[PDB]
Amino acid sequence: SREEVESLIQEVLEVYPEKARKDRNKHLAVNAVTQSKKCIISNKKSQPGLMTIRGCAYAGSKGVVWGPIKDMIHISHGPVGCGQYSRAGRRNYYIGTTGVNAFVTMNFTSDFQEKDIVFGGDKKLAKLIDEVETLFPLNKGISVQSECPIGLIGDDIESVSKVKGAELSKTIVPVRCEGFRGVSQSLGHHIANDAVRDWVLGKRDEDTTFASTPYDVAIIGDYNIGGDAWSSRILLEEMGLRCVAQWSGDGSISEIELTPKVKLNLVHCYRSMNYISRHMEEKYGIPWMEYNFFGPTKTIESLRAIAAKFDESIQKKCEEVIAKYKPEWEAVVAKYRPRLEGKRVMLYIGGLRPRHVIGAYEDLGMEVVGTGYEFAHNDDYDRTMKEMGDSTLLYDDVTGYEFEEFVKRIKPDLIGSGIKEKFIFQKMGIPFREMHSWDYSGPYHGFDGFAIFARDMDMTLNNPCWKKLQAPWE
Amino acid sequence: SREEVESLIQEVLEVYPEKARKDRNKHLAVNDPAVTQSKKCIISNKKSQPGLMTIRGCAYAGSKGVVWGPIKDMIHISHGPVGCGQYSRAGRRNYYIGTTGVNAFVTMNFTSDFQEKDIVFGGDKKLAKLIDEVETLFPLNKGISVQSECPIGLIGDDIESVSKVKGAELSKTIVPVRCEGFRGVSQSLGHHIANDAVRDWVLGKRDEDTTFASTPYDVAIIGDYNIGGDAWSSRILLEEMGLRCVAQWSGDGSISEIELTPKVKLNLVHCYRSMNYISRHMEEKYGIPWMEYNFFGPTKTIESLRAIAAKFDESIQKKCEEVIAKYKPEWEAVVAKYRPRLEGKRVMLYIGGLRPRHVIGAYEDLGMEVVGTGYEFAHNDDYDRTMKEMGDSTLLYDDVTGYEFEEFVKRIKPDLIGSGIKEKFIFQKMGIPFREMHSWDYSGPYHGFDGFAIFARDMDMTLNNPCWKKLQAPWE
Amino acid sequence: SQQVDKIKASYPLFLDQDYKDMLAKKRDGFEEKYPQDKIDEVFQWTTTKEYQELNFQREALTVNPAKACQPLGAVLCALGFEKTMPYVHGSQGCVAYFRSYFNRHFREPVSCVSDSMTEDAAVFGGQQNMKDGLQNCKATYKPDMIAVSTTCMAEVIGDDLNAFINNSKKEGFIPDEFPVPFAHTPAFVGSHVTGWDNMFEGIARYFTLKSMDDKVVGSNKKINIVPGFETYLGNFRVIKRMLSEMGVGYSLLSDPEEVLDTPADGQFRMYAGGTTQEEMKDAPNALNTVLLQPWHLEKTKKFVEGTWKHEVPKLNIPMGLDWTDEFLMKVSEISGQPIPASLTKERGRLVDMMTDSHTWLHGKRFALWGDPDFVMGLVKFLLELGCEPVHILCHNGNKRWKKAVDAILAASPYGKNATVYIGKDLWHLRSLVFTDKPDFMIGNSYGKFIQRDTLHKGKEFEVPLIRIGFPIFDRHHLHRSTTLGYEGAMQILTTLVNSILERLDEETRGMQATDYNHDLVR
Amino acid sequence: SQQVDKIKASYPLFLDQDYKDMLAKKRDGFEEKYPQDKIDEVFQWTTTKEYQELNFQREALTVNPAKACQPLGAVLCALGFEKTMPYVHGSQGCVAYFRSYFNRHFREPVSCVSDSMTEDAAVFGGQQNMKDGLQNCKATYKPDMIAVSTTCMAEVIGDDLNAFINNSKKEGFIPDEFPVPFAHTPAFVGSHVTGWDNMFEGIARYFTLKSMDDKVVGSNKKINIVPGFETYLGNFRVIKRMLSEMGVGYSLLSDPEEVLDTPADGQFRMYAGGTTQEEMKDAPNALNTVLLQPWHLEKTKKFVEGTWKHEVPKLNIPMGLDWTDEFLMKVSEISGQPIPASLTKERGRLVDMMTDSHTWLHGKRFALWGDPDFVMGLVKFLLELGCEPVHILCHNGNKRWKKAVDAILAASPYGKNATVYIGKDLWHLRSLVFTDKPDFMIGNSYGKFIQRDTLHKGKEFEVPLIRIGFPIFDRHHLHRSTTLGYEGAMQILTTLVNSILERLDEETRGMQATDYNHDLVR
Ligand code: ICS
Ligand code: ICS
Ligand SMILES: [Fe+3]
Ligand SMILES: [Fe+3]
Ligand code: NA
Ligand code: NA
Repeated sequence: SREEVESLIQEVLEVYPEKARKDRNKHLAVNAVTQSKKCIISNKKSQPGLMTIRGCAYAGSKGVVWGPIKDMIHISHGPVGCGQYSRAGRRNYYIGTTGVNAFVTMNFTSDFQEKDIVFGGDKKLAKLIDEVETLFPLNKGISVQSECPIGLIGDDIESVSKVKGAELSKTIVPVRCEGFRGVSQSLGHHIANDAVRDWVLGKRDEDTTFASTPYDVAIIGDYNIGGDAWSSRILLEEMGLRCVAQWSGDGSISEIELTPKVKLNLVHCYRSMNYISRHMEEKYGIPWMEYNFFGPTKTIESLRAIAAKFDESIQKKCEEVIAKYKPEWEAVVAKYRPRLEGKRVMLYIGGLRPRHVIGAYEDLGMEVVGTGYEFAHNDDYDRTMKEMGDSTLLYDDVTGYEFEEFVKRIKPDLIGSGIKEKFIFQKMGIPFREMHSWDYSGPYHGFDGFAIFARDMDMTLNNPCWKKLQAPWE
Repeated sequence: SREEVESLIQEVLEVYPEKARKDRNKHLAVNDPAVTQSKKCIISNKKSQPGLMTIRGCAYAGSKGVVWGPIKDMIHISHGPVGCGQYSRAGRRNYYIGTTGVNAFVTMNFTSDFQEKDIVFGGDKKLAKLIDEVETLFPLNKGISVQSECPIGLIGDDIESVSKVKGAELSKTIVPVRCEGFRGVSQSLGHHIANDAVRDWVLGKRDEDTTFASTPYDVAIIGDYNIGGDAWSSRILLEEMGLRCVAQWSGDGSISEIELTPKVKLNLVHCYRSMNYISRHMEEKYGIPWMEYNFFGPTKTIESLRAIAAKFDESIQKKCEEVIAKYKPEWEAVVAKYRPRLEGKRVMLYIGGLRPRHVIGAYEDLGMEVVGTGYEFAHNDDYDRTMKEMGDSTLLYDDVTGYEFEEFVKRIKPDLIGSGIKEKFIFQKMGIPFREMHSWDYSGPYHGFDGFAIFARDMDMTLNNPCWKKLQAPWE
Repeated sequence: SQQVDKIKASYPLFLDQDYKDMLAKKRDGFEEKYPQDKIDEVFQWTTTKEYQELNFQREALTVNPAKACQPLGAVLCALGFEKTMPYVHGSQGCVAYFRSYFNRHFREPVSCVSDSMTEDAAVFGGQQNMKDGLQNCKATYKPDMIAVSTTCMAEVIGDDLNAFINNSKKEGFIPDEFPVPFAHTPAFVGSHVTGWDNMFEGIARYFTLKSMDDKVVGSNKKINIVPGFETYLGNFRVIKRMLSEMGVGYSLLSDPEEVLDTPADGQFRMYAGGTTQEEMKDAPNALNTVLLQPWHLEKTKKFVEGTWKHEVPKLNIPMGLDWTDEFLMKVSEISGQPIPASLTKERGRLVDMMTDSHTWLHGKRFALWGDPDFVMGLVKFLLELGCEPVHILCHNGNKRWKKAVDAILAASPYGKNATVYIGKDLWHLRSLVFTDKPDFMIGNSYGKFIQRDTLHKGKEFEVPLIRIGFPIFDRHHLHRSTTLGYEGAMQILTTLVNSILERLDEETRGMQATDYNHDLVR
Repeated sequence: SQQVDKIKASYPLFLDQDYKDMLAKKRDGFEEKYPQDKIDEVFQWTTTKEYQELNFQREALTVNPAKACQPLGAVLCALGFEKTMPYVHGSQGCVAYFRSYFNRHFREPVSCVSDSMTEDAAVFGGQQNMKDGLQNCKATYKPDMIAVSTTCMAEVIGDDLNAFINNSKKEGFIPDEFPVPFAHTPAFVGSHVTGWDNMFEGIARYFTLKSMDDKVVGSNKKINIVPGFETYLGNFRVIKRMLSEMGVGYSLLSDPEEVLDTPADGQFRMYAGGTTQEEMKDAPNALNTVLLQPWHLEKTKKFVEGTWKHEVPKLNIPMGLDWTDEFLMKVSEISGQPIPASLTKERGRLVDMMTDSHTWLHGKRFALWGDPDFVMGLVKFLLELGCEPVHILCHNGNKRWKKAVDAILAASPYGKNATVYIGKDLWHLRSLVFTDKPDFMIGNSYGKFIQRDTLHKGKEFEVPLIRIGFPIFDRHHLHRSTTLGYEGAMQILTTLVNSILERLDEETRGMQATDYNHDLVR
């Protein structure tokens, strides 16, 4: 630890040319670290040719934020690649009749050909909007998720959206999330939050119809991966709150449009949703707080903090919820912590989970020896410092070579990352769990999710397959 | 070519040792219209010569397999070692309506599973124990039959005493059947043994019955085992004609139906071979007449519907013509589509005891020509009837050997062969289309008008299948 | 009625209204059938804790066995020798059954003869059947060898096969030098696998016993391979493939893969390939003899050790990862050949598939049945996969075998909820999948009626069948599959994980009800 | 809530009563959702002929495409060369998508890099991204070759790939002799298969064009084999297996079988196998070049004929019986090698399986989709099997291709009710399987949502999916299968007939209702 990590960091960097070596030195840190500014830099350009795990601003808008909105149709405006590669790849679960009143797992696209590059796609988009309205009459809004060429060729999707929106009396949201904008999916979050603000959030500011209650609340930044938000709202409503809306996991446009009515915004994913949360505080006065539903420790801390923002009845029901699920998650730790205690885990995820799931691992007696983000910011890393232990390894926008080399020396018993990393480390004999798609399992949020998370970590870490990597004859 | 068929016959016999050569010569004949004696063209119902690979089965297959098995609300005990019940388990598609394991048991395999200890001391005590265990686990069975396999008689057991003692103990029908595989020469004796077991232990159970409400049009289907639904597609037509089918033997048949058969006015015999025995007894004991009929193809079905109807009154004959006129466009559509696709093609058949002659008219209704048929276990009265169905100079073969059947095909080169499961893949590899005329190749039904459509569709899909053009590699 | 353009077969023809009313009238008029509510009550009773206890009290009645009789295996064993005609001394009905049983599983011709012993032969023996039978068979079908077994009729009356064949040679029905190996195969002893063992030993007897004086162990530098009762073509082919890859000289003793898979090129081939008589005569010169399925090759083992003087290695069936490893390591020791890079890589690819598929396999509960060696190899592989073999049924197993399997279950936490049953049948197993419901069954085609029953209680209670074993009659060409070695472990793994995923897809197909979990990616 | 010994995943956890009511209150309170009967009305409308006519009037909107973009295929093509790193000049988000797309189909690592071109490259080009990109990749991941393609951003702004790589060598970012082939792959032209063609031609260009003077056609007595966009490991392996059996010297140009199937033996291999740079340099010396999927290898074709002077044979994809025959007969003619007994027997075994299964395949109707060559080969095989390919959809096909397939359908009575659709997507196909319902679909994993839709109308209307094609995400290890040659035809036949029979068993499983046709033997 300490000098042992610092020397691992320089040792692996000696393979790079100096410009890449100098840059990547700034993105590798070991944990007076109250201030990220001061030990690691983040949210910068990726080095060319180093195999970044990052995505694009389209993935940050269409993939994560806009796609999950279930009663709207989201148009991948541009060539066929982006809509197809992201078709149903993120498990933003929802209730709906797909193709009729819900459209999350479908792929709508303008399928740019060269003719559209030459002459522009603005006329094709207007014709496409009409075809959507004839064939999918029960959609309650349309978004246009711009892919790379749209801005480069000089289209004006805002004019199409404004012209067509009036002709059809329909919500049409232009989103300028072209993949070359930004350094990652992060700017796609920001671009998508502003598109929500400008074209959707203000439609019911003067509409004071909705009957409000003092306990109205909204879940901000839960995309219902495997049902994560469903396993979270049940706890809030058992506590006596009314979840008016979830953004964007199983979210409807009406739900979003009613969010200005709530008393408190509950922010799970700070990174992707802090922008709109601050804006609703400025314009509508609604306060917002961050919370954590990963593992029993963090969930209880969050339920009691949320309840403290209301009256004694809500705080009372909070303790009733806590007492109800206490024996359930105690049985889970009693079963699984003996099988996972003392095991060390390395993580690498997007912009929240790398810090958000640490408490859950520790609830099973595991030690997070290394975490990192693809596209986090210094305020994400400030928050990471408190959660990580002394002498742990920190890495921002890690290279595949860096991540391999780090695993080789640290030798964790489990790795938590994405699909592009999974089969590398499985071949190295290290148990791997996907911390994006939950490995097609989940939910992992709340008390119901902790049981699945613990079962999933156990089944993989202790699997008999891991003792068979070496042929008995070598 | 009668001369060439007879030289083909001698040629194939030249392989055999002399005892086999003298016997097989008597079972291979060429039909001649100047002669329907049978007792002068061919011999049948004889020994199978050892070591010549007979397609025949045993008397157990003729009793448990054919007649008793299909009875759906009885449990049938394969009494003996593990083999027979297992090899016969759900092999014949005697279709039925029932809840299998609860009130129906056709597709299951009940057996005493003889160990050596049952050979030494005898299986009579084990059988009584088994009857009780059947009664505990399957309370809704309406009768039990014990199908004796090879060793039962060999070791000297008495299933008849067990059956009478346990039958009285439980006031249940328990039928001992002496169908050991070594009895007889083929499945045929199993038919006869099973018919006598029915007569002796079941048929007379309601002789003093006076409750059955009788109608003038009561009838029974005798010798239809509902292969793929053959009897259901035959019953629809008789009841549309105005008749009431009291019973069906054994296809989808219940014991109560069997017990009510003495009440009917007329016994309709499809399979003469397996069921002529009990039909004669019901005519002698109860006075019920019986007639043979044919529901293969539109020609024979219409001829049969009009002959059956003529045995009743004018109202039934009127409805007979109504049925005929109703299905007329349907089977005409089938012929218009498929006969052009099958006309002029030659068929060779080899089946069991009825179908080798019974399906000829259906092939001709699609314009095909049966150049050769044969039975595994027929008698000379089956061959007498085959002589009026078969054409001049065609080849007939009784208990044909695998070598004989192969050689015959090589010279005659039929466009289609209809036979059994052990023959199908031999001729498919020779590039000749094959259709299974036992299990209908898991298709069917083939009886009645509804069955002719399936039969015609099945012959077309196989004879004209593209796969047959590809047997020879283009570089060979 | 029929519409000519759309012919209906029995299904769904008999669902037409007129057929449905007729079937209703047939039942109500003349069937005297228990009322439906009485049928429902009893069906529910047959699924219960109670019924099972009574079900397991059975001593005399067997229902739905999971085994065949000896001469079936003797036939399959004989088909593995060159131009050999299997010959069952006894009654003809057995042979038609043996042939049909294998016809339907292999979808191929199966050549086999009887000597048609009748009622009269029961009283004075079947010696005349033997003399004429051999002579006819040799002259008609022209085999180079006739391998003789028995039906249960011949056994009980006491026909001496040895004397009968000798007298057939004495009186000139067959030449004296013509090979006629024999073996008594009583159907009331053991099962079909015992007939395989008895037949192979008889054939090994014939070509070896009197010629040992010239034999030197290991002089031919080969290893003898005895596969046992085997009905997957890929299992014969994978064993020869791995040995050739290692450069190991071997002799597969009984090899029917050619006769059970002849090409359809316009002619019928009665015989094809198989173990040559010379390979049998030279087998004592092998370094050793490996039994692929030792739990039903006990008699062969005693002869290979007693007469050939080979020290047969203690090897499990090469199923799964560890036991294929052990098979390859033992072959390497005997032959001196190293395990090549090709087989070490194939192993790593199997392990790779285990790592990619373990999240869906872990904890899955299975009921399974089959022959003793096939079953324990399936047990071991399921444990290696993280699955639980909850119901392990082997109708023709014995106590020693059950103890070896129980020891295997004890060495893995996934054997905690497992029970091994011998002498029990598929009606016993029906009770188990209702009382202690698993997720799937791994078994032969008879298991389809158990899934049938489970669905009737409810879709929630349905236990889908995964078809591995013998016989498989209701699917086409699964007899081409492989279950041994890494290749067979790869096929079993894929079948299992995809059966799980197909069932998950079925349960999450309901729109707006359960299709939130109808993931594109799994 | 959760039961510790039985944890519920998202399915069926969310079916619990408390979750059901919560989801009901969320919908009624805040979703403002259309009434259920209005949803049913619209769903039923979307299944009608009316709707289909409107669906097919689409000009701008594409829904559920059945194709990807060019650089995806360029990446796959590059992964088939020895120690080659695919490198896509453009934006990084594409590469994460390409890798994840192939990660989930192959369940394997996929190595691919980008040079992270940003908003700033829009104004001044991506030349600094090329110089630093090549240098970093070459230094960090130690490739022997870097194969360069483009994202659509790089294409629109006009980056000169040739000048950028040449200047990267001039100013010393990479060595001058370091192999850097390139190809422009605009995502707005053609589809993913076009990118494969563009990349392969670029690589063939690189190693040959400037060196043709020393080349003599046929001097290395080899045959060049170009597989095209291929995602079944067994298809690479069956081609190499048949040629080795024939004793034909060959060079598989682009062969990713090793890197897409590395063993899990404790270490991660970034590179494995692949076509060597020499096999590309020496390819002009081959007797000829056979294109395995010619309908997306036209650019390659022109270069092999224009520059290597090879007379590329007119061969269809080797799928099914006739086209494998023609493939083998043409290879025999070019190489002078005769077709061996092993391949002649394997052919007869495939024909045998056709004869054994034709009664269940005959007349069966299929809706199918995929890439052009895969589709027409599937059509051809389905016609050889007596089945009717009623709906033939190829989203990335062209007019000449459609004409070749239409000619194929016309030469067989089983193509009579068939229509070929190009430029149409899976939303079009959804309509076809409703208005003109077939029996099954043969397609990739996206087809699962069509079966979902069909089942919702009714069980009678459900069209089960048979997964053959790319990508297959919801089953494990189907990428190991084979679709080419006799072996691939044997796998397809078995898959098809058993899908038919599994559906028959499902429909005849209802006790007392339909199980009269629940035959043990089929
Ligand atoms: S939105 Fe973000 S990369 Fe906060 S873009 Fe990404 S469903 Fe990750 S760490 Mo995929 S900032 Fe969500 C995320 Fe976290 S798609 Fe999911 S797992 S909590
Ligand atoms: S009973 Fe007979 S062998 Fe008449 S034993 Fe056999 S179901 Fe055959 S020619 Mo299988 S006398 Fe029936 C018969 Fe015909 S079993 Fe079926 S087809 S009409
Ligand atoms: Fe076959
Ligand atoms: Fe893998
Ligand atoms: Na017998
Ligand atoms: Na992109």
